[PDB]
Amino acid sequence: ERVVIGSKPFNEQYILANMIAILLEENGYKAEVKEGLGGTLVNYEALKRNDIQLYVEYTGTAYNVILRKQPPELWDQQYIFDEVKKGLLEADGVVVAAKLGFRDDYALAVRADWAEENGVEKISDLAEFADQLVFGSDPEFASRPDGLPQIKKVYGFEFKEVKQMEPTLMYEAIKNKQVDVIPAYTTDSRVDLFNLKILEDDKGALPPYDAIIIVNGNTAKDEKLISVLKLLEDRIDTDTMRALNYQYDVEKKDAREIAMSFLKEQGLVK
Repeated sequence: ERVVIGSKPFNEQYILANMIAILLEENGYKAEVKEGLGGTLVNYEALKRNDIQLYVEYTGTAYNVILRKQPPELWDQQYIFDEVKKGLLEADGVVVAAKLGFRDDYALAVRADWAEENGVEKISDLAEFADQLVFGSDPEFASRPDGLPQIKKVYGFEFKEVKQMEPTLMYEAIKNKQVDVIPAYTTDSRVDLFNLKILEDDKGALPPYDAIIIVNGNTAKDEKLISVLKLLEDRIDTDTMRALNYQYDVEKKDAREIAMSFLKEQGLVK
């Protein structure tokens, strides 16, 4: 019957899940979006359970949070993709249906004037100031293996204080000085708007986060359903995701409207 689509609680997740729901519905499936079902592992366990049949995950997240693989020497796009696609399949029967075409990385962002004034443009530079800095995390970055724990492993420091909040509130919080550092999402143009400087990950702590549609094993045997999903393969580059996200967060357009209008524009619907 219905193909239920999971989502983590932020812009592109609501947009992409809705975009997949409209496509599936144009091709004769009933679809339902569970917006903001929970974080990565709540969604992944839902997926395993078949409470949802697919959602949009990221290679680095799959690699580190879901599969708990050990970080390699150097992060390599293709290596992480292949290890994720093999590891999801072999471990849980989960299938990468599609690579959407964009990357949505975690990247440490500070207020741009603050880093102008203090001579800071890499993460290893934050070491001198970390004990003075308030980190405003999204719901996951603080505790997950590739987050603050990885910053401590590689860079050797931790922050004065850590606050946790919904992902979309990070941007306001660092604009309004309630926090001083955030794990910004690189597909969020509020990084440019609010005059933040994403810092260089100079020791290569963080993996690439390439966006993928993942589908549970049983849903993936439906070859039609998979071919509908592949209509989105390499269809949204990073710039396009940023612009679509901009529409949602800044211009406050509805997620579904954004998705439908993208899909009309691409010749995929109507």
